[PDB]
Amino acid sequence: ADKLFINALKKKFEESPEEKKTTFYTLGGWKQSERKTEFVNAGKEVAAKRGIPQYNPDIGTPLGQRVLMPYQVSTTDTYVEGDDLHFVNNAAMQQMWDDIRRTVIVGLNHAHAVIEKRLGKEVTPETITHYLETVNHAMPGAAVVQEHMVETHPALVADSYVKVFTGNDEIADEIDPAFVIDINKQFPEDQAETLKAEVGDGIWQVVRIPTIVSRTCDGATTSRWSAMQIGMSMISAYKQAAGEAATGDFAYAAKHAEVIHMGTYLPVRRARGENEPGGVPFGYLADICQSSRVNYEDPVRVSLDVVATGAMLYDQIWLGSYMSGGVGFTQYATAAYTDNILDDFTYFGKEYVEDKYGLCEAPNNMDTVLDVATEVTFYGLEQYEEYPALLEDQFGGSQRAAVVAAAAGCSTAFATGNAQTGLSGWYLSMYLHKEQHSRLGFYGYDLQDQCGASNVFSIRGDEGLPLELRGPNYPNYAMNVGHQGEYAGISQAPHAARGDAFVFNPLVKIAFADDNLVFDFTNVRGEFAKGALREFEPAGERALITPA
Amino acid sequence: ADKLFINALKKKFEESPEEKKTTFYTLGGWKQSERKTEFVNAGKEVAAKRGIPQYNPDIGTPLGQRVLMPYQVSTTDTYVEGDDLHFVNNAAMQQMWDDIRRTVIVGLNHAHAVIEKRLGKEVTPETITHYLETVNHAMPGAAVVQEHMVETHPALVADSYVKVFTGNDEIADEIDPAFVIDINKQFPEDQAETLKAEVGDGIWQVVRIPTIVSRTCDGATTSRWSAMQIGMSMISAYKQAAGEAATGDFAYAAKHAEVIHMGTYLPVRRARGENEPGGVPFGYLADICQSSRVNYEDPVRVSLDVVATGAMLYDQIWLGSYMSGGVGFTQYATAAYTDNILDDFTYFGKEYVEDKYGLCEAPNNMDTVLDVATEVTFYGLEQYEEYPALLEDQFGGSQRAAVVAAAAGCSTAFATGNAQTGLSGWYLSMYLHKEQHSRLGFYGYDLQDQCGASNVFSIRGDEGLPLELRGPNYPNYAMNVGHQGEYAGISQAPHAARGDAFVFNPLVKIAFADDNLVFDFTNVRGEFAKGALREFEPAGERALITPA
Amino acid sequence: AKFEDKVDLYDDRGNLVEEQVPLEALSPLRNPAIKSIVQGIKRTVAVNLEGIENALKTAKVGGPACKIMGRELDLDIVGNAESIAAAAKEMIQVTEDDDTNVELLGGGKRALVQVPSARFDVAAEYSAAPLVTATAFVQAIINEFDVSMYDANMVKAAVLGRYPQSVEYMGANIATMLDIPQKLEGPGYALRNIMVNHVVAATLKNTLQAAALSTILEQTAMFEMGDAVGAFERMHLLGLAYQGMNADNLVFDLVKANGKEGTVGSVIADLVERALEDGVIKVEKELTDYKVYGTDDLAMWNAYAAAGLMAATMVNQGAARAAQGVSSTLLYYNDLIEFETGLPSVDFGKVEGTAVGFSFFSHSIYGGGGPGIFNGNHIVTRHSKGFAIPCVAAAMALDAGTQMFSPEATSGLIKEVFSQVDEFREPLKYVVEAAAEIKNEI
Amino acid sequence: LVQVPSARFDVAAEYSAAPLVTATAFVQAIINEFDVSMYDANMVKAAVLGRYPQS
Amino acid sequence: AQYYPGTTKVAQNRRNFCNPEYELEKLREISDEDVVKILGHRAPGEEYPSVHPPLEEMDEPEDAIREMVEPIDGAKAGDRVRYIQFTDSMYFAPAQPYVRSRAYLCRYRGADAGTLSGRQIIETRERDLEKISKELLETEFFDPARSGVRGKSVHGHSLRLDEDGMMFDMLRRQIYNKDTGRVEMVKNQIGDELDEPVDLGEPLDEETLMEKTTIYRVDGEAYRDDVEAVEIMQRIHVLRSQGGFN
Ligand code: F43
Ligand code: F43
Ligand SMILES: C[C@@H](OP(=O)(O)O)[C@H](NC(=O)CCCCCCS)C(=O)O
Ligand SMILES: O=S(=O)(O)CCS
Ligand SMILES: O=S(=O)(O)CCS
Ligand SMILES: [Mg+2]
Ligand SMILES: [Mg+2]
Ligand SMILES: [Mg+2]
Ligand SMILES: [Mg+2]
Ligand SMILES: [Mg+2]
Ligand SMILES: [Mg+2]
Ligand SMILES: [Mg+2]
Ligand SMILES: [Mg+2]
Ligand SMILES: [Zn+2]
Repeated sequence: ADKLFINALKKKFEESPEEKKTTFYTLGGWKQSERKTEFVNAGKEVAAKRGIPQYNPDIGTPLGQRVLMPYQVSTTDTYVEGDDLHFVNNAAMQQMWDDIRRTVIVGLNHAHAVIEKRLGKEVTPETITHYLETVNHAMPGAAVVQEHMVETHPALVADSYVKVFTGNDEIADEIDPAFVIDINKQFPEDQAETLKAEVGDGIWQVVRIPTIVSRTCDGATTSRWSAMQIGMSMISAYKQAAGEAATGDFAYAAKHAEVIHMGTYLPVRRARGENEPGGVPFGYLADICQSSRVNYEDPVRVSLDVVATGAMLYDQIWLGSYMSGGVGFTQYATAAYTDNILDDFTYFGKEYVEDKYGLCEAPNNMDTVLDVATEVTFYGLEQYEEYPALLEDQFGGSQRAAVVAAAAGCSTAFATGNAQTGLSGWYLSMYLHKEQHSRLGFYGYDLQDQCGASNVFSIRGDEGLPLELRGPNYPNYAMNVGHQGEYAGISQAPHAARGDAFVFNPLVKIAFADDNLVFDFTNVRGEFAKGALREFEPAGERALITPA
Repeated sequence: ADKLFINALKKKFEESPEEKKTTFYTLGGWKQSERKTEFVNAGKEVAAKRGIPQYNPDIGTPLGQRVLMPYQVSTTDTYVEGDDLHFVNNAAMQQMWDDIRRTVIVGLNHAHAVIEKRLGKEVTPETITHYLETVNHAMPGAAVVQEHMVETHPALVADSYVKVFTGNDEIADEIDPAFVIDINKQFPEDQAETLKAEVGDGIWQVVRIPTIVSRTCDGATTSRWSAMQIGMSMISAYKQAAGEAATGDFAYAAKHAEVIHMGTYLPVRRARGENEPGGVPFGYLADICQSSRVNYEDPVRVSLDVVATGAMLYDQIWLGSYMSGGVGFTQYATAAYTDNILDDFTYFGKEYVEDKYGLCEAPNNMDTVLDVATEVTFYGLEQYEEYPALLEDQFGGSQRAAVVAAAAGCSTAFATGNAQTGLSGWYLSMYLHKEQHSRLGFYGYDLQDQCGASNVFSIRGDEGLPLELRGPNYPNYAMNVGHQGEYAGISQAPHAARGDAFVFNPLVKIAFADDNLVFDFTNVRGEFAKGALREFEPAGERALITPA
Repeated sequence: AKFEDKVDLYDDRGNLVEEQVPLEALSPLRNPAIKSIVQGIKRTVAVNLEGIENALKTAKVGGPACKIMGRELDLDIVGNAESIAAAAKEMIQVTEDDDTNVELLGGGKRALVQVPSARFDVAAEYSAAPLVTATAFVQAIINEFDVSMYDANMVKAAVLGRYPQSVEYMGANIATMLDIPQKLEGPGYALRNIMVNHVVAATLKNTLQAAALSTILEQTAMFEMGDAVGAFERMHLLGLAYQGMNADNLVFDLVKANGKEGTVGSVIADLVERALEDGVIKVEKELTDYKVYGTDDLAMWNAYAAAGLMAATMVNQGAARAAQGVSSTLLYYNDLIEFETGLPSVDFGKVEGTAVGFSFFSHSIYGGGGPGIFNGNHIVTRHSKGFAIPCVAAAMALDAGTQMFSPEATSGLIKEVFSQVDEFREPLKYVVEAAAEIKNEI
Repeated sequence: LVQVPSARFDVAAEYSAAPLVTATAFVQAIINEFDVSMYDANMVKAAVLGRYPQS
Repeated sequence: AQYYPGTTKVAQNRRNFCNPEYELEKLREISDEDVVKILGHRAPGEEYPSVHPPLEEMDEPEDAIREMVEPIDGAKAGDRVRYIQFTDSMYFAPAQPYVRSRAYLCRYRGADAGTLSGRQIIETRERDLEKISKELLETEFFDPARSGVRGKSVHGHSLRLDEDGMMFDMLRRQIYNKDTGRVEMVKNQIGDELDEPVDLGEPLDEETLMEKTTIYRVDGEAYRDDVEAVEIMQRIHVLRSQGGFN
């Protein structure tokens, strides 16, 4: 059959994808593009309205001396110019981040123990349901105790709410179902039994604060906002004095002793509080993506949907804005989720390992790393040499390094069932690619690449960690594009080949199995395409409180 | 003439303001209120669409057993319910913070030294204008060097731009005036001469990044985004290699050696990066507010426009959401900017000081502190005793403590010309108030108050600082409502009475003297009223990229 | 001596031990037992070998609820604890005959580790204690079982947690009384970021010892912060002596006189009468039926009022056997004594102000928690310069079981290990003995 | 050139006693040299150690 | 002890609430069962719940302070810590928020008192709380029109009075009976209906409210005219100021 990227290449260029020559300079520059023409026109309108020059195609060098390409969003039939995948221009990408930033997981286990021991009161499915009706009024910013309170407009905060989950089916049955993330409905039977065993009789809240508040403020607001309104709803639903010594134990539990933040705080050179992208470990990003519970008979689809989630968040929004900004890093990320290119390479690797070893059957050792990562690295590089249009599409070396090494690393982990040997395969792919083509990425691309082999199996203080615990603050990874989202995919890969329900934290996996989110985490690449087409409806807008 | 608050009291209640008795329980609860009725309807629509209960007026206790009051925005004739002053429901309040968060001041002095001394190229007003045309293309997120760049939609980022200012009038007048904040046009003559003497021959950029980016990301994105696009425009406008050793000097100068953040980063318990509200010192907040260059004939009006700016940002958005959340702290802040109440008390104190000493003529000592702060505290407290409708309006003791002490501390500093004796007068006011009424504020209100007198003139490590340098991270001030925006007013008070052009940083003062900002910093209470009326048009919305 | 003052020193049973000790013999700058406690705190680590083994066997590493399926490793660490600890000790020590200590507890389930003082004299700070301990145990476990290169990173995750993706050792199975340097609220604060429940656990709930350990740590931080330099030094030293060391038996005698039936107010009356009897205060002015007191020695007035504040805590929270009201005692002991006398309260209002915020943040929705989870580096309780937190430690020592976040809930690993160390558990004894020893060198 | 005594560090957790003890000794020596008043002394503190502890 | 400076009736009243030798005037009689019902923590005939075992069952380690300090009775039993909370009108209620916390820590053992503008609370062991609560409810600490027992929804200290002279209550826990001139408590302090209302007696008349109040106001005795109490507040300000400097 055709390689999986052939249809996209045939859409981009008039030539067949094998052809070695083309003609340039005759497309009229920016005038070849619908989207650049929209931007030229809008720049002139902006600059006149405000009295300061702004977008002008004649400043600097003239874009479009070659074809400005469409991109196919992988797994879709949607083709868009790359500007429609820039996070500023894509409301689905912005919403994906807002839905992670505004979520926290908050136990009720300590809180129910303070109620039974210090207060001497009962907790039952009934009192939990009453509490959940109360906190679903309070959480978006409405009052339950004081007179003369002024409140948030419910329709500005319609995306904020609180659900619960538990491994105990007979409570999950007894609590009103509007408030419950039902594990048995959301997960196939084997994954549901794993997840229920991990949670056991614990009961956990999934709290989503309003997108408009997250956008006004920051990620470190989320667990505070959540705990204020859990605290008011525990006082209202359980009949406390409205502010007694026991009220402090609910605050400490909701803010510190039973909270799970999506990201941990950062060191001062990159100072940020909790629930910012740099604090989200790679294992959590794979568990936030919900492809694992829908596409479980296809470990390549599950792993590549995690790569798309992480390349967009960590390279476009995090490295390309929070840690830099400007035009940013759209296409360093799009290489990992367009034109079915990473998909072709990773399906080759999966077939190679299923035929040679069987998934999860290969020895977990350096012999397996050398075999699989070298075979898949040579396959992916051969495609750029056989298809000139593929090399002109992924024109930057860094884009090619990340795609070829992601396929090599994921394939290695599909063989071993262990993410650490998949990570060693990622670094070996970089070293082979650098020698094959006498180039790799941009000036700084392989800082982590050259520390990489030596730090995969180190045990020292700031070196040693399983890949699932690493993230954008692991020291070697803290600066550079074209790695972080691919590492999230390698973290997912052995767990998708094993059939595991989660990669690192089962509470995080269950917390995003929820159709009341704005973004659909079961189909991340489909959502990116809907946002690119201007068809996604985000939360957070101010239209209701601004003129027509 | 009547006390300044009388008209508002007559609008709120049917009784005369001196009347001690009224009627409760017969107003139909929430049904008395247009705004609560809009919220009940919207809660039914939100819960029906999403399948989870949300706002319900029957959860917890029944609002409106007493009159739910309108509030006059002080200095205006606009009366709104207090929900319209919640920051979630007020687009002008969100934009005021977005305009601060997304600004950074960045010198060109080191940069121009790098060009002359290291690249050996000349800098003139013409080369500065060519660089400014280039950076106003690049700063919103558009390309100047590479082929096949994908860019931000110009109309989504229309609020981002770069201007400059200098104290050398003849250099200012040679740069194209579309890019120049003209000190002589924006400031009265004596303040213009003070500011231009401070700046001298220095040349400074004021960079504003896009509101849609600041909402997606955080404050610590601002100086990075600014530096990336300054760096690209220095490459393009002065013909560097696109990435040579000298490129790193422009990065270090724009990101560290000549950058002025609006806020400094915070310690880990309240971890946040730069340009968050807690890092903004009180003297910078007074300088951001632009009342000083318009209402300089009236030091009371200048001081109380700074109190409105700080009470909204520090209590409503910072303490009430970043540091807590929920229903939050609208009316803890509205007490300082509604009903003309703080205005009545602070005009009284100004007149008292004019009669007894003359502005800025009193001895800067404790005898002046004791005289003026005691006199003004007893005037304010007598008003709540003489007018029962005034006490029912400012029903919380914290609200009254912050209003009385702000008038007492501003009036002490009008007498001495020095903010530190103003601050000692604020603390004495709280001690007298607490003994007069046997109450002061909420449970934790006077932590800083009781530490307050001893720490005014301390010189120790984490105790001693002039008030202008303190801010929301000064240790005793880091937690509690009803102080920080009033301290920004006390820091403004002596400088408005002296006719000083700025309080703490002349570059911050000039940087907000710009009618290209989205919020109008010269009339902060007017803009709060416009947002309450749903008449303010914010930047950052996604309407262009979402369904029609 | 720079100061003329002398004090009499007692044991925790109210008996005199040493009379007429120059005040500077109790200074953290001079007293060698304070030096040994502080260096001990810097270098001591608790290792939970059972916890390490269970994290490995279940693959539950990297923080709450985290697990990596397929990474499980079943290692007999507690069954081979002796060999593992000896191998760690040979990497931790500098020489054979230094002051390194590695001691098994609980049948090998825990280890007390004291890293050699010498690694600190060539270090900037104190993080060598957990980082040298953690690597020596990770390497000793790998070497005991010949753990492969492919699996060894799980041992590291089970010992030190999610660090360095997290800034803290998130999920670690080692513990220290200090916390990481990045969490300081200001430079010089590290001896203040020691949870009150860890001081009460170390001292086995002995009220006077918990108050003395807390005061030695708080007032030694005052020197490191520069607060006890120059004009303020004598104030700080008299606070240490009178509020934390029961100087002159003042605290003990107030508690003895008010323990059966007294209240905060009855303690205040006795302390004002004692100050007057000793000449620390005197009547300056008569108003109408009200005496205004003055003092020619504000540091000594402050110290006597500080001893009364500690005694008032012990009477009020001791009577309830419930620690929560310490926030109230810290507020109203100081508020009442200023309207009783016309003189300023402890720390010139800073205890009262710390107590206002502490009360709010131990009875509200906004933050804080029970008394036991505060410390001198917590934003709510950093404001008084050493005169508030020791009272919170005495109150939690006196709590009979009212707290959910008790020392048994938060500090069990710290209790097992750090109460083994005699100068941590019983500091009042050692600092008294040392002050007597150097008394003629001041 | 100021070298704070070694004994202050053998009773400290870390190294901040060097700037903190130096700063306060110079701030107090300047206030004592000129008899700077209670009302003005906070400016000496600001000129020695800056915007700490707001920063 | 002196307690408080000043030469007004308000000053003397503040000293009398603090002085444990001053006998608080008893204004009304309330049964033990009705104090339990108003508190709302347990039903009459329900045993005291425990938060920990009795102290005798604990056998704790030798500690001179524990041995010197007698536990209150509820501490020996292991009782829960529970509360009672009051709101006081600024229209001349007899007790006011700081006057309560100051007086409670002079009069009562083992007490956690908190002051706010619109509420004041004491928390202690349950059986001792019931003994203290009888005295707070029966004496001149309390007036049934200008003070309210309120564990939540406390608004009213700063509101205008209704046409009966009653403070506002969002939850209407205290109802004035025009036929008797007496107030009934119809709900417990957290707002749940009582099976049978509790008589709280007649509101104090205006003359007696002025005799007994501890708030200073221009229409009663103003603080600015109690020049000896203002002198001591100003002295404390100046002495704290100078102490913090040098
Ligand atoms: C000025 C630099 C040096 C530097 O610090 N950053 C630059 C420029 C910067 C700008 C370019 C925008 C503009 O044109 O105004 C931005 C978009 C970042 C920003 N400020 O928004 C960017 N690079 Ni660069 N940069 C990229 C890349 C690259 C590749 C391009 C090689 C090629 O053959 O075309 C090379 C590095 C390499 O050789 O490996 C590169 C270099 C360079 N990169 C050279 C300019 C190269 C030139 O003169 O043409 N980037 C890429 O390899 C692909 C992704 C692409 C980024 C935009 C996106 O992700 O969509 C962009 C990312
Ligand atoms: C539960 C607490 C304890 C606590 O930790 N926070 C509370 C409640 C919290 C909630 C109340 C929302 C709700 O009703 O659901 C919020 C809005 C914070 C949030 N979670 O969004 C709030 N307080 Ni409170 N809180 C306030 C105030 C106050 C005043 C109210 C006194 C009165 O007589 O009405 C008193 C403190 C005092 O007595 O000084 C107070 C107490 C209390 N405050 C008591 C409840 C009092 C009661 O039972 O009625 N607040 C105020 O004094 C004014 C501003 C007002 C805040 C809302 C705004 O600023 O608009 C609100 C700020
Ligand atoms: C004390 C501290 O909370 P923790 O004790 O650390 O949970 C802190 N909150 C606050 O200071 C809350 C301030 C805003 C709400 C109270 C305003 S009066 C914080 O979240 O960092
Ligand atoms: O050319 S560089 O490697 O410096 C940057 C690539 S975006
Ligand atoms: O009642 S509390 O003072 O704890 C809170 C005021 S919002
Ligand atoms: Mg051809
Ligand atoms: Mg959808
Ligand atoms: Mg010219
Ligand atoms: Mg007069
Ligand atoms: Mg305008
Ligand atoms: Mg006595
Ligand atoms: Mg006499
Ligand atoms: Mg009786
Ligand atoms: Zn944001």
